Amino acid sequence: TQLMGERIRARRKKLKIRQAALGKMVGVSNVAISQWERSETEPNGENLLALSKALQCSPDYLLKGD
Amino acid sequence: TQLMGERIRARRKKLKIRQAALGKMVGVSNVAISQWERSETEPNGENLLALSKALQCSPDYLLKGD
DNA sequence: CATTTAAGATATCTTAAATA
DNA sequence: TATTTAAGATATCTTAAATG
Repeated sequence: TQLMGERIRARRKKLKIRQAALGKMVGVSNVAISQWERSETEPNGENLLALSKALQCSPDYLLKGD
Repeated sequence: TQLMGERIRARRKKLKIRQAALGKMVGVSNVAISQWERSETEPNGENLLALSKALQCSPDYLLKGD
């Protein structure tokens, strides 16, 4: 029952960086990162790809795990 | 420069399928496909990944090309 | 100080009508 | 009849305020 938001936060925690720092890498605000982690919203196409690169994983892993 | 929508339409033409057929494959309406092709909107995260699979290419190719 | 909540503008969809 | 346009619901973002 793992949500994409939980995978996003776990990968950020692995990097040990703040939401604002991850936001800067992706091109969005720290608030957008927070909304994605809490599963309030999901990243759009371009942001999902940028986020996957910053977190060093595939977009599929974030979307549905593995 | 070439827009993502143009790469989407060209790729669809290659597979020889109608917009409605691609929509069924991705899980959206034929109108959504029309909007992406004309650059009226861009696919969201889940939809871009499903679209890349239906068109047999990477999300990166659709987004930025070569 | 990092994050979440609040308020608000634009983006992304759906269905019905219009167009080629 | 394939695709585009129009209207409208709601998702995805923004910056400021509040909370931990």
